[PDB]
Parts: sequence; C-alpha cells; structure tokens
Amino acid sequence: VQALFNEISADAVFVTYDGQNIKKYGTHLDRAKTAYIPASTFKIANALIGLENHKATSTEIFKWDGKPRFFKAWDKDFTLGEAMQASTVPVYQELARRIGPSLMQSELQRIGYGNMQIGTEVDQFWLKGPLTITPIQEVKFVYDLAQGQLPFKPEVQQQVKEMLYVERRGENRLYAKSGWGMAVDPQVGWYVGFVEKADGQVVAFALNMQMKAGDDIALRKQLSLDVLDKLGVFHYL
Ligand SMILES: *C(=O)[C@@H]([C@@H]1N=C(C(=O)O)[C@@H](S[C@@H]2CN[C@H](C(=O)N(C)C)C2)[C@@H]1C)[C@@H](C)O
Repeated sequence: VQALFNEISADAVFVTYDGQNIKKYGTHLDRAKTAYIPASTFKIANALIGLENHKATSTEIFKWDGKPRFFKAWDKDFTLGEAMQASTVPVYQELARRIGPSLMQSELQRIGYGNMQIGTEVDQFWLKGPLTITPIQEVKFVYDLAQGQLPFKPEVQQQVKEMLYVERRGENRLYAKSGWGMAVDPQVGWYVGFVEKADGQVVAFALNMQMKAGDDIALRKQLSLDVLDKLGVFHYL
C-alpha cells in the first residue's frame, strides 16, 4: 500500500474515518491537516444548502442555454444528481446564484464547512478561494452525510447521498465525489466519499493529492479504489 503510492511521483494522502478513528496513508501525511480549495467536491455542500433552503429539487432539470461550456460534456441538460457525477460547474453556479451570497455564507458558517469563508462572489469561492478545507474535514463531512448527522433535513441528506451513488458491488455500495482544482497553484486533486459495506459498517475516505496538467483524469479514482481494496474496505469484484 505504501509501495502503491510512491510508484508514482505523487504527493498524496488518503484519509479514512469509521466514526471514531482517523487513519492516514500515503506519501505526504501532513496534507491531511492542510487546507485546500474544495473545487468540485463543494457540490456536496452546494446541493445540501440548495435543497434545504428550497432553492432546487432533486428532480428539476437544469437545461442547457445553448452557450458552449468549458467541456462539451457539459453541453446538455442535467438534474442535480446528473450534474454531480458530471461535475457540471455551470449547473451548480446557477444553484449558488439561487442561494445568494448572504445565505450561502450563513449556511456554510452554520454547518462549519472548512474555514467558512466565501468572500464576495457566490459562484467562484470554491474554485479559487477563499474557501478552503482539510481532508480530515472532508472525511468527517461526508461521513456525517452517510449517517444523516449533518445539520440538514434527513430527506435532504438522503437525496444528496443518492446523488453520490457511483457503484454497487454485491451488497456493498460506493458513494464518491471527484475534484480537480485547476485555477490554483498547486493544482489539487480530490476523491472523497464513503463505502456502505455489506456487514453494515460505513467507512468514509478522502484522497487528496497534488495534480498537474498532464495527469490522467481516472488516476484519482483508480488510486482510491486500489487503496480501498488493499484496506479490505471495498474489494475488487
Ligand atoms: C471540479 O473539481 C472540476 C471538475 N472535476 C472533474 C473531475 O473530477 O473529473 C472534471 S469533470 C470532467 C468532464 N466530465 C468528466 C467526468 O467526470 N466524467 C466523464 C465522469 C471529466 C472537472 C475538472 C470543475 C471545477 O471544473
């Protein structure tokens, strides 16, 4: 497992949380206490705040306006769950604008997300600062989501949970959200979520690593599933 991490030149940390103990793995363990921009992983909080404050529903279709977006994959209609797995930023920037800077700021402070700072721009704060979060805060945030213990309505947490559902492996279920912050130096890579194992135990996780332009998109998820197999949390099918 240690040999897996330094097989790359990757500066990475992998955090796990079972509700009582944080475990750290990787090449750079101090990354777990270091704050980084959430990037696309903020969509979890964005979706929670939007649904809790009745600014959107999990069945609403955010239609494309016809203007080309940063990726052509984003040039289509999305629900919030579809936009979550596609990481469709323009759909969640529209959600952030429905929420507004003052409610977004008060809600992120209410739930204690990261450093609870958003600045002035309601559709940019998670992509270039000032909002930052540590990987330990990320594992605990998504672990609380898995248990329905976040300061949100129970049906709201359930809806966002199903928005993160990415794989069923027998009676085991993987929930995850990827992130790549490219508008910061250095670039940050996230892979955050939890596994609902067949025995009933929940294990949250968060990969956090340095990234650069050449990196393959699939590397973060590959690395996380690799480690999860080695940990015994999520064995390959
Ligand atoms: C969020 O961190 C940024 C987005 N995160 C991405 C990522 O984690 O892959 C990409 S999404 C990109 C286009 N859709 C593809 C995809 O996820 N699938 C085909 C499943 C990859 C994007 C950089 C966002 C802030 O730009």
